[PDB]
This record gives sequence, C-alpha cells and structure tokens, in this order.
Amino acid sequence: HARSIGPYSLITQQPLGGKAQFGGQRFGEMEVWALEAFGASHILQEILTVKSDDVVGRSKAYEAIVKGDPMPTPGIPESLNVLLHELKGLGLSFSLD
Amino acid sequence: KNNFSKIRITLASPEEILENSFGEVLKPETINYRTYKPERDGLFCERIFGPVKDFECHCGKYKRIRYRGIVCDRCGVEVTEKKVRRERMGHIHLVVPVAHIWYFRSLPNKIGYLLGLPTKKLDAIIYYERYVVIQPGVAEGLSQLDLLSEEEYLDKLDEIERTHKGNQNLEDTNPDKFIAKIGAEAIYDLLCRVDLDSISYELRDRANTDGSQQRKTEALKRLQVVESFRASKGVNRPEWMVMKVIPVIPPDLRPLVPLDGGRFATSDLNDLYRRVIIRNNRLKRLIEIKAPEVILRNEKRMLQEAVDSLFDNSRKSSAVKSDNNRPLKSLSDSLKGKQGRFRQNLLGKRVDYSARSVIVVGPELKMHECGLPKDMAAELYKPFIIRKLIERGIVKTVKSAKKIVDRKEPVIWDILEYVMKGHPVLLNRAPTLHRLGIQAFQPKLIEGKAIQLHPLSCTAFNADFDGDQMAVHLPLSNEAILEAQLLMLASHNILNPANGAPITVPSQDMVLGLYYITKLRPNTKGHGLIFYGPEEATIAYNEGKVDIHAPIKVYVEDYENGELVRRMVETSVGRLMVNEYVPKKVGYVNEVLGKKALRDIIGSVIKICGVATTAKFLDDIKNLGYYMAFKGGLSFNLADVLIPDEKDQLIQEGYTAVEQIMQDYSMGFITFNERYNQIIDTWTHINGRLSNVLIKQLSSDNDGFNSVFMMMDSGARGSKEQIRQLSGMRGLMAKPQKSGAEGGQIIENPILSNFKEGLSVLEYFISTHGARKGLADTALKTADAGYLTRRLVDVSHDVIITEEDCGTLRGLLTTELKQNEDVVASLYERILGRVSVHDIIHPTTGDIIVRAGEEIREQAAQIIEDSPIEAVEIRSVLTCESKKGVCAKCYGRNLATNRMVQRGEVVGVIAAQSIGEPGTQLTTGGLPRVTELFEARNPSNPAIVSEIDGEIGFGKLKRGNREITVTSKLGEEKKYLIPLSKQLLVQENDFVRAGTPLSDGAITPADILAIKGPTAVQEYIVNEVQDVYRLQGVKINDKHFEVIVRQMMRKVEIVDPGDTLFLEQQVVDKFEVMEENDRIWGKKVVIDAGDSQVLKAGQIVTARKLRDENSMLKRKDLKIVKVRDAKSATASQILQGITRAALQTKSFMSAASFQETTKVLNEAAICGKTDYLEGLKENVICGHLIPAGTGLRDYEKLVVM
Amino acid sequence: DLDENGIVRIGAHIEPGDILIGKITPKGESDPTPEEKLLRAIFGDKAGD
Amino acid sequence: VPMDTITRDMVRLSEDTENVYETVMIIAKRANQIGQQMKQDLEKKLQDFSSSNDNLEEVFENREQIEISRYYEHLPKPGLIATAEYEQDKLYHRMPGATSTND
Repeated sequence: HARSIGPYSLITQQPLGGKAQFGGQRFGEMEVWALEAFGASHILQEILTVKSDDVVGRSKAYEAIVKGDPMPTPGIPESLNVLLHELKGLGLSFSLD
Repeated sequence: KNNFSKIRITLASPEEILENSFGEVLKPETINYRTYKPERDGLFCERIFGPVKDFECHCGKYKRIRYRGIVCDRCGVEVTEKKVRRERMGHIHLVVPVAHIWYFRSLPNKIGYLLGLPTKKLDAIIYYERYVVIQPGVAEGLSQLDLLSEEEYLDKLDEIERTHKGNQNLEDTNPDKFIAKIGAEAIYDLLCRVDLDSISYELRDRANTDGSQQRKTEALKRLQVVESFRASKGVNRPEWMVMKVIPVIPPDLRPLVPLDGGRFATSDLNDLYRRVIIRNNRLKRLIEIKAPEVILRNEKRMLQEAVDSLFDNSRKSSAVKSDNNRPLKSLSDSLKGKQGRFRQNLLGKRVDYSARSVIVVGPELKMHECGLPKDMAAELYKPFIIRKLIERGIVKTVKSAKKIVDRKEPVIWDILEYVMKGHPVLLNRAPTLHRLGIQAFQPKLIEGKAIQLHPLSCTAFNADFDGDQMAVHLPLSNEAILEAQLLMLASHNILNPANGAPITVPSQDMVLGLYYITKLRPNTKGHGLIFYGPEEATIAYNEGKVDIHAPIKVYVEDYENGELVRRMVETSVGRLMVNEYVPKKVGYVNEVLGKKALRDIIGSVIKICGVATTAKFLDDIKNLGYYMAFKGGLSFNLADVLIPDEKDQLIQEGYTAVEQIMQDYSMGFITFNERYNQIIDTWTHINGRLSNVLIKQLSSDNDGFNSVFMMMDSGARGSKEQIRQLSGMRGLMAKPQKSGAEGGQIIENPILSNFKEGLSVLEYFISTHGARKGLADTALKTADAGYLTRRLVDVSHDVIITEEDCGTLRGLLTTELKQNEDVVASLYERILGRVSVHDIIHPTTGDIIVRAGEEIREQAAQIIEDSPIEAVEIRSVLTCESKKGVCAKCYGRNLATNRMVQRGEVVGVIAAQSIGEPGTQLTTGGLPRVTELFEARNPSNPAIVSEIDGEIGFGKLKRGNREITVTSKLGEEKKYLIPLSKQLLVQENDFVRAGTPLSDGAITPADILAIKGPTAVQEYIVNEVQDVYRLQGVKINDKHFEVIVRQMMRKVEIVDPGDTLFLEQQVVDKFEVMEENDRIWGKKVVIDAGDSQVLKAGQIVTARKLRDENSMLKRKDLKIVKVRDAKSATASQILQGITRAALQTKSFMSAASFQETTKVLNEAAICGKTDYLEGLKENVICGHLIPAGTGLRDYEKLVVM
Repeated sequence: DLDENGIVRIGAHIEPGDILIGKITPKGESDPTPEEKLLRAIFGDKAGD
Repeated sequence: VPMDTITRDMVRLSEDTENVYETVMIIAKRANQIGQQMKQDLEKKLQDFSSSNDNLEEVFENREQIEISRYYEHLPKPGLIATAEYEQDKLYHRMPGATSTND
C-alpha cells in the first residue's frame, strides 16, 4: 500500500489509512525525536503542518507543486486554532503581537 | 496572519464579548432531534453559529456554492463555506452575578489574600447562606469586616433612622446605611472602588515592623498578589474576574447525529449547556414574578452551582460505581488532557506521501541506493511526474495527467527514471531506537513488489530479513532534500554516536570469502618464483601457471613511518589482489584476514584518511570477497564432519571412572552433593578433551578447507560449542524443576549422543524441556527490559549548546581510573577528542606536544599514553561559563563525524538516546539504581561522609551503632551516627579527609553537595553510572552522560532573600537574577533623601521637607535602606531529581503540556506574562521551525531570503 | 459487469473501483426539505438525496 | 563543469565555509534562486513558443519542442548546480544574505 492524496475525514483534516482506504502511516513520537536529533529544517515542519492535518494547506501545496511553485507558505495548524477555541479563553485575551 | 511569536495572555472585560457573537441564545432547547431539523436560537443555532454547511442556512433556502455573499432572511447567517462556522461565538447572559470557580479552587486564592477572609466564610457569603458587612458607614458598633447573620439590620435600622438623603440614605453620597450583602455584588463593588498602592507601601512598612512569622509571611503573600496585579499596566484589574456573560462554543467541535437505537451522539458539554440555560430560564420565571426571597436564594445558588459544574464539574463528591463510573465529561478535563489528549495523537499523525512494503537483500547496488518496486515509485512521485508531463506540453489538465498516470499505459517512465535520480527518499523503521534507524537513499527501479536494500546498511536498522514491512517517505521541499543528501545520506553516517565503534562491520559471508582468499598452503601450482608486483603476478595467475594461492616472492612498496621502503616480501596472489585496494597511505597487508583484523584495518583507514575513502574501500572489498566466496563453491557434507574415533573410546572410558565413583558412593563415604560435583567435573573434563581433539583434527585434514572448520575459525558464524554438538556430546544439561527451585544441580548423566547419530527419546525430551525453558527465559527478559527502555528513554528532553568558546580556564583534572585490583577504563578514550588547556611537552626536553586550544588527535593521544605523564587538564561540558548553552570548545569531538563539534547542533537528545538504549541489555544494577541516582532519592541504606579530616582513633563500640569521631587537629569531636549494621571503611590510625565516605551504601547528594561542590557531585555520579554500564559489558564514552548531570546541578536554595518570598528555592541556573535585579537592581535608588521620583506618592516638596524633614516619615528608612536588611540574596546550590528538575521548568506551554495546567495558567493569567516562543518544545507545539539546527544562526541570517 | 438486477454477474473480472453491488436508497431521513429528494430525483440521474 | 548527478560526499565545505549547517542553508538559498530563475525563464519562453495554440493534440506536431523539453529535463536539478558551485567555490558566504560572485 501507498498513497499520495486521498479522501478527507469529517472530524479532522487527517486522512485515515488501513488499505481499506490507503491513507498513511503513523508518524509517531520517536521519529519526531529522530528528526529532532539532526537539524530538520523544513522536513519536520512540513511533516507536522502540510504533509498532514492541513486540508487547506495540503490543497494549496498540491496545487502549487503541480502549478510550478515549490515554495510553501506554512501557517498555523488547526491544533493551535483548536487550542485557542478549546482553551475557551473566557473574557478573551489572545495576542496579536 | 499566521507568522507569530511573543504571545501574551490576560483577562478581557465583558464589553469586548459579543463583538464576535451574532446574538444571545434565547431558545433553551439544544436541537430538534426528533425532527432532525436545526433549532433556532438553540445550542445548535445557525443564526448565531453561521452556516451549518458550506453555503447553506437552516431552512434549506440556499444549498450551493453559487450563493456567495447572500444572506438568509429567516436566520442571521452568512451563506458561505462551512469553515466560517468554526470561529464565531454566541453568548449566554446570566441574570444573577456569579463568582468564578477557578479562583476558588486555587490554593492561593487571590481574592482570599486580597480581602483577607476565611475560606469557608467567603464560600458561605458567595453561596447566599450568610450576610456580611459591606458598607456600614457610621454603624453603631459593627465594623466593616464583622461576621454576623441575623437581626443586625433590625437593631441598626431602628436605632439609626435619621433621614433619606444619601441616594436612599446609603453610603454612595451619605453614610448611616449599615448595609450587608451576599458575595458577588459586594466583592464586585469593593474591588471596583478600591486601591492598593498605598496598601503596598504600608505592606513595606509593616514588613519592616509588624509581626515577623505570621504577619509578614501571609501579608507578603498578599504583597505578591497585589504587586502582581499592579505589575500590569494594561492592567488586569480584578474587576474583570466576574463572569457576567459567558460565550458559547460552536457545535462544530460538539457534533450531533442520530445513530441506531433512537440515540443521538452528542457531547456531554451540550447537555451541560442545555441544563445551565434551562436553569437560567427557571431563574427568570421564578424571579420575574414577585416570589419570596427563599425562592430567589434557592434558584440563584443552584445556578451558581450549575455554572461552576459546567466550567469544571466533579470537584464536589462524585458518584462512585465500582466497575466504571461515568460522570458527565467536562470542558476543563478536555483542556487538561495531558496523556488522554495532548501526548500521543497530538504529535502522532497520518502522513500523505508515504508507502509501506516488504524488504529484500541487495547484492548489486551501491551503498547510497535502494531498489524500489515499479508501482510504489509510480505513485509516491506522482505530483512531480504530473508537472513534468505539464512541461512536456502534451497535457494541459491535471485531470488528464491523473488519467494517464493511473492506468499507466505505454507512455514514458523516463520521467520516473529522471526524477528518481536527484530526489532522494527517506527510509523509515517502525521502532526507531537511535537516529541510525532513519536514513535517506537514492532510489532505483527494480522488478516486482519488494524493496531491495543494500546488505551492509541493515545492521544500522538492527533488523532481520524475516519479511518486515519498512516505511518510506518523500520530502517535497528542496531545503528538505538538501538536508537529506547532505546530512541524512547513508554514506556520511558510518559511525556510532554512542561511541567510536564502526557500525558496518561486514557479515559472515564476506568474512568467509576473505578468509578463503588469504590462507597459506605450502606446495601448489607455481611455488617459489619471482615477480614485480602487479603485472607479472596478474599475468602468471591469469594463465593458470600459478593457482590463486602459492607462496611467491615479490618486490613491493610500503611506507616506514611514513616513507617509502620497497623490499622483497613473501606473499601470495590474492593478498596482492585485495591490497590493490587498500589506499596508498597505509602500506601493505600481510596476515590471515580474519574478522578481528578486518575491523582493525577499517579503523586504521578511517582514522588516517576519512569517510568517503573508507566507504569506497568497504564497498569494493565487499564485492570482490563476495564473488570469490561464490566461485570457490563452498558447501557442507557429512564426510566433512569426522567424529573422533577415540570418542567411541573416550565416552566409554569415563564410565569405568564413573563406575568407581559409583561404587565409592555405593559404600557411602561420600556426600550426595559432592558426588554430583565429582561426576559433573569428570564429564566436563571428558567433554573438553573431546572438544579440543575434535577441533584440531578438524583443522588438520586439509588446512586449506573444511567447511565447518573455516566457518568456525573465520568467525563467519559459529562457535566451539555448536561444532562440538555437531560432532561430540551434547554436554551437560540442567535439572531446572522450573518452580520453587534454583535449578542449579544438573543431571547425573550427560546427553552423550551428538546430533550426528541421533538421540534417544528421553534425551530429546530433556532437550525440549531445557530449550523451551530458555525461550521462556528470553521472553520474560525481553518483557523486563521493555519498561527500562521506555522509562529511561522518557528520562530527558532539553536544549542545545550555543557558543564557540566558553572562556572558563578552570577545567577538570582528568586521569585514568583503576579499581583496586587493576585498571578497567583507559585515559586514552577518556582524553581523546577533548580540548586541552596548557601546552604539554614530553619529559624528554624541548618537544611541544600540544598548542593550547587545539583538537587533540589519536597520534598525539598515543604519544601521551607512551609518555610517563599521569594526568592532564581538559575542559568539561560542566565548567562552561556560557549561560543558556555550552561552548563549542567546551565539549569536543563530534563522535558522529570525527571532527570538533560545531555551532548549532543539538547534543542533548543524542546523549539521552545513547545513554538509554543499552538498557535493553542492562540486567544492584538495572532500572532501580539508575533512576535512584538520577532522581535524587535517598539510598535508604544511610551512607554518609566524614565531612572532616583526621587520624582514626577507635572510641567506644557495641551500641548497635557507632558514635565515633576520627580526630580533628581543628579541635572538634562532633559525633557521627552510622548504625552498626552499616559496613564501615574506617580503620584505626588511618587519615580520613573531609567529605570522605565512611559507610557502605550510596552517599546522599547532600553530603558531597554541601562540602564538595556541584563538580564533585556530578563527577561522583558520572563515575558510578560508568561503573555499572561497564560491568554490563557495554561501552559508552562519558560525554553523553555528563550532559545530563549538568541539568540537575542547575538549582539553588535561597536562604536570605530579603526582597522576595525567602522561600523561592529556585534554580541557580536562573542565578543571574539573584543580585542583578535585587528588587531595585542593585539598590541604585534605595534612597529618598536626594530623589527617588518613584515614591513621590508622599507629600514631597522642598519646603524644608526634601532637605530638612529629609523626605518622609522614616527619615531615610529609620533602620536600614528601605529593607530593614542590606538585602543579600544568600543561597546554596542544592541538587534535585530529574523528574522534578523537569517540573520546575519555566514556560507556560512547557509546563501546561507537562503537568497541572490549572496551576500554571493561574499563575500566568495572574501575572499577565508574555512568552516570546523562544523554546524548543514550545515551538515544536506551535508548529514553527525549532530554535536549534536552524534556530541559532539562520534564525537570523535570512535577508536576503 | 453489473446485471440488470443491480449486482455483478458471475463470469467477469474486476478492476478495482468498479461496482460490485448496486445499492441505491431513497432514504428521506432528511426531514429538513425532502423536496431536495424529489428535485434531484427528477433530474434523471436521480441522486435526489 | 558537467555534474551528471550523483550523491555528494563532503569535507571540502569545511575548508571554505565555516560551519556545515550554515553551508547547508546557503546552498539551499542559492538552489532556491537558481530554481526560480530557471522556472521563470522556461515558463516565459515556452508560453511564447506555444502561444499559437494550447490544445492537447497540437503540442505534438513536430517532436522538437518535446525534444528540447526533455533535453532541459536532462539537466541537473538546482541543488546539484549549487553544490558544484561550492566545489568550484566561486561563491563567498558572509553574514546575512551572502550572494554569488556575479556582481
């Protein structure tokens, strides 16, 4: 099994796998530590931002690679968007600085 | 925007709320689930939560993307994509004031310290059950702060009645209204109409004068809270703490859908909001009508309880069900989900450009290539292929490109061949232990559906070829591919970060072939002739006039250190063929080329000429020895294995000896166990005398070949034991009895038959017994090692080294350790690669060996070892002056290459992995002692030090413990308390020293700590772990370990903090702030007499009062400068455990995803702190590039792009 | 490969993605506007929810 | 100088360039610029070449546009070029924003 692009879930922008639907492999903690050990410049960043869990960013990066711009523009994952939303703020003081 | 750092938290005001809210929730129901239609103004309200699906409203008026920008008349909904739903809020406006739970469940409740009330008393005043004076005025005898419930209003009112003049004659214009309330409104008005600056200054004055222990302690806690509030100037005023209106979450994170059984899958939080809203509605219904005060009290208190439960429930006693109780899940617990939520899947993920398949051995590819089935390659690289079809021009649409790349018809794979050639791929193992489990490669097409992989790399993966299913990844960004083919690629990764061993020692078959070529047979084809080296040897072999092997004399060139001698060596074609490939910088090779020697040679060549060269060497030696092993045609046969004739003799012979020792025990003079011992001894003797004769006879039959003999002796695979089984007795086997017994004592009769002849039934049964015993033992040992591995890998995580030098000309005195019988650890590796301090010369005159600040080299190291020098001074990652890191020159050799460590590379996680992984072999030793030493725990077997010096004179004994002072020329006789059941190293007339241990067991960190310094304690524990890891036959250079200990010396305890909590027993790593800040930053302005300009809140004007009435009530401060003490910040460094040392880390995300989110968010939102994201783990979470590797230089260094 | 009875007949080879069992269900559980059911079920392709 | 793309093995960059990792990044930048310039050049001149018609069939009418495309497709990827620039060491690196010796 293998996969490049595939169907997207409705609970998170992560595509599941299992060869029932191709999906991918678990990019677990230990290889996060391995790319830590050497100086992962954009490997780790694109793994945790655009390789997975950014359907908007994934669509943009795909369309760019096919459209001739290989330079990405990584932003903020929903995990942090979720973080601001789930923390619930209160009387809300998030930052713009 | 998204690019960010430097984040700040505060508390907002209610007014800013509803700016992002589209309306109040006015319909209390959740959703019309019995019709599945959306509920207006409900918990699932499109009007307040926007579109429920991309470009639609709740009534289905609009359902398509064509409706950009239109608005539904029925519901206040933008008709656009679903995304906008996940950001807008709604709100719930609470009718009655409500006090916040989070403040209340804080141990240092800021309200509690500020107002100064008993906890339960204020709980009561909030919960409506009692009253308290709020603004009495000219009250007859009751102060502002009394505790009282009933009838006070009657007495005060009927005594006071004067006139209605102060806005209902109450203390907003006029006192004489003794007024009391219940909680929220009173505290609201009090806080909103109170000031604390003068309170702060009088707190100063009382801390100068009032009661020291209780008053100063508690009121300085209060002072912390108040000046933390005041430290904010975009001030977080306590007025904001009231939760008058609470926003509501999008249903997007609280889905609802009807499953089977008439049940809808909805968040418990939805039910909680439903309940809170409906109780607010009942508050409305039971208050808007003129109900008695009891109804109002009950409803309001119930609503307070409801909202407190919603925001965080289960704080009060919860229902207990023994099997598995299920209380309503809460919002806070889904926030503070450390290992439930925030640990595994927050980081573990899906991936979208990966593949997975089975692997197979590669006997043709180079060291930087891999074989890749055609479809995996046809699929991973698909987008690049798509672009290259685009640039062909033949295709205009990615749909057509997909149509042509899927069905894969007779068109070009040339693009796969090209792209595959400069776009390396990351090969990925599942249980990665240390980095050498992840690499990059250049991929190559092969046939079929299997991954071909080079034979010499797998040992890095530490795998076998059973059929595992390795993973592969594709980078997609050119910075990533450069990092791949510059640092990742396998050819550069040939060394072991654990220690200087080489990783790709070749395997059984290559060593067998090489052993095949380089033997020495006396008389064969073409004995005794003459050559010139290359040309004449290759000619005479290539025409069968000499075989592969015959002793010939030849004229060859080798360097005598390191020149240029060309002599007549006696050697053989063969050795010539290989030595054609040993580089022309070491000389010529003349030995039988085993495994030992092969490792020696690969080491010498790497140390003399570097990585690419030693790589090419290893590749070509692979190829040639491997082909020669094949063309030799080596195989196994029965006639190969000669059982010794004498075995039939020898096995028989011992019987008669056994016979006598039988009859001896028959006459009973000999004990049973010693009978056991004697018989096992005799059978072991015969076992050995058979095995040795066996092996010699095996050697001598050809001396040129005996498949078993060479497979054994060349170290391809095998042992003396295995071959003895294949041709001699099975040996002895144990009687384990498997339960309640040590095993131990073994069978009286050995398993004399060997595998050649076959085994009787009973012996094979005994063998099955023992073999499955061993397998069970291995399984249980693996299970035991798993926990050590996981925990000790979870030891540590931290940040990097950061300077090119550290100035600290105060390094360690390094010497070689010998443990009381011999030396077990050499200085050689202890000295190697570590920068030196003072230029050293040989005792032989006039020979500078080193220049200061130079990389010490292996040759220099050997010269030093030969020299009669004893020790040397070199730097320690410890003594680094450079805060927030370690210096380049501090640390030394890189150990992955063989160079000096360079700026920008993370050493810590490397040290962690390298020190943890050997735990799996680690078999008192083990996890207990390791974690005992890291985590600063008491040995529970109390060893102490002498802590002074003197000559030992024995005092009084036999108390069950020993009160003994050694002696003291100083003049003391302080008596120590080592119990008698503790082994003592003290002997009379000996001279002990200060800090010297006297009793067995581990010395507590405190002793050596206080009397010897952090360097002493660290070296002690470094030595200890090195001892144990050595005793378990695994080698690790101390540097890795030495990193870890540094992190645990970083902490102090402050004994005299005149201007802070006096108990902030903080990290001495944060040692800078200890005097630099000095609450006033070095007492620069601690003075009022001249000018301070900050304390001008006193009536300060020249007016004989800035110059004669010097400045203020205390003439300067009337005892000491503003402090009543000089304000030292006295402290003493104290060691700690790794777990807590991690716990005391200073960062809010760092702690928040570590432990107890509540406490840290409390302290933070109190302090209103900003965090600039300048951390490793923090920035990992934020999803930006980390402050290492890139994030030291090229964190700057970005213009031009 | 499907028969006229909405299932694959015996006697065919299958390339991945092709229909195996034809299940088409006018489940009007969308009580929020089943007129969408009818509207797209009268188009001819009859996706019609 | 021809490269004929292979895998690279380096110590020379420790001679001219002070640090390995900074070396990696500056190579990355140079590769970036080289890629951008080639991509813009190719796209402009190819869209000029095919401005007459953009249909699927019409692109293959002479086989020479395809031939030139695969010739340039036969040229090494930018990172190879940048690396080769450092073995030739025609470039110099300094504090932020080091640039080629093109002047």
